[PDB]
Amino acid sequence: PEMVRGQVFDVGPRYTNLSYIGEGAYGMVCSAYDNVNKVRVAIKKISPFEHQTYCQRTLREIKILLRFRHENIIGINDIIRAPTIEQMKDVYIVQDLMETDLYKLLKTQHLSNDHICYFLYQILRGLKYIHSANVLHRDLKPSNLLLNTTCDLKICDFGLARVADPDHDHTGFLTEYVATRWYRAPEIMLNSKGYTKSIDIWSVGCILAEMLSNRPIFPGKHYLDQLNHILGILGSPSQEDLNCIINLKARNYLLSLPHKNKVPWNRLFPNADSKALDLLDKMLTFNPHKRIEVEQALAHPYLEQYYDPSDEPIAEAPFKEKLKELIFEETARFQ
Ligand SMILES: COc1cc([C@@H](CO)NC(=O)[C@@H](C)N2Cc3ccc(-c4nc(NC5CCOCC5)ncc4Cl)cc3C2=O)ccn1
Repeated sequence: PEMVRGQVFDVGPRYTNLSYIGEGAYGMVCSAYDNVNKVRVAIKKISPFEHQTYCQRTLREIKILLRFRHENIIGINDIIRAPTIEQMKDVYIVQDLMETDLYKLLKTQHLSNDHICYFLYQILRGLKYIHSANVLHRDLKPSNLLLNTTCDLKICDFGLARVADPDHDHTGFLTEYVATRWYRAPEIMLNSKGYTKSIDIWSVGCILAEMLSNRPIFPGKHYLDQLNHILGILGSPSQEDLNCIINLKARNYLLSLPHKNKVPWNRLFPNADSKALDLLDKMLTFNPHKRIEVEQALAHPYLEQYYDPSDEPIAEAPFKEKLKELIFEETARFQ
């Protein structure tokens, strides 16, 4: 086989000339020369079968990315998977190679307002399509927003995505979650299972604020410190906001805090475009029924240079040893 850093990367002879890019809980990621398309690609080695939550993420992502086709959503070009079942300890998922992501971008580069308007356009354009397929990303953050050299943007990682279930969204107070903390909407910590499209809109709003200043807007250090941060900017909720929270533990927690006033966006963001902040206001709305939707955000005057509904496509149709077999069965179309 081929090798990277004391690690097998057995991607056949179709992919040669590996360069390590990175690593994490998922596994390891290289660039590799594709000898049939004659372009370097990203390949990531997912070794998920040690625990069932990772096998869920690998099946969810594979199923979604093979069904989705959209310019602002990363796809799957190949899956390299050992030709028999027992020989399958890893899945190698092959995708277009991108230069950077927005996480690394924000840590080193000031963005101009025209780059912020454009990245926001492309995130919502892709989200419009995700939501039109009745799916929720449920983990939008800068590191899941990939970029090539000309600033075209693609959303990645669909392993935490779910089908929307607005009718079964309600739950108790401080009930645990799995979207990333700085981008978790307040209702998650209070009374939401995160099964409505509005959860994504909150995270896009957080990413927008972060592009305006290069700093995370709500930089919590733990689960309940996150809501302190959100209320520190948004203020105490209104009586109407409170009364939509029927759950008494979450209602009485909020009643229990001292009054906090709304920090005006233009003092928090003095160099920001005013249309940008009006949109940010509407994406970081405390009440998720009041929160702006994706088709509405796209039609926001901030994005009027790009807004074209007819060029903003929707989906053709909306949505353990057996996970290990279903991952096997789903990835056979590449042999
Ligand atoms: C976390 O436990 C998991 C997770 C998964 C699965 C499904 O949920 N999740 C992933 O695999 C996520 C976390 N990842 C990791 C990754 C790494 C690189 C690239 C990539 N990177 C680039 N380019 C770089 C950009 C920065 O700057 C250097 C170049 N280009 C193209 C691509 Cl696909 C994409 C991904 C991606 O989607 C499955 C099982 N258990």
